[PDB]
Amino acid sequence: CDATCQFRKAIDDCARQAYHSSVFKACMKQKKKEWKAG
Amino acid sequence: AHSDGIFKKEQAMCLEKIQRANGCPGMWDNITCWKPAHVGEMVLVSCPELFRIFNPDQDMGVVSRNCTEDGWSEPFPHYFDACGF
Repeated sequence: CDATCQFRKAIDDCARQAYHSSVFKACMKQKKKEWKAG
Repeated sequence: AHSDGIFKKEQAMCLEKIQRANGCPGMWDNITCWKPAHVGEMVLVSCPELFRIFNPDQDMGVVSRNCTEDGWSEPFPHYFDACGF
């Protein structure tokens, strides 16, 4: 599951947690750090 | 937001026009529909349309791929670096 795979997964996971957009960006920021760390 | 369903609608929507268009094949990477391309040309796309609604005030995101003898290249930049935050 490559960079693009993880971004799509990130989108759908965050879009489901967040009900405000600034929550979305934060979860998305976190998903980028998980990606870089991995 | 029901993003996974919107993406899926778009994935079916995608296969619909790849077949009309058809160098590199028309492709769906699970984020963007890539209109098939000749070797040596560069296709730009913008960030997924969802983001027009998620962060309205940001619209400079571009992602590129080259069509080479060896098929499509990686995204450049990666979707995380061009469409994440």
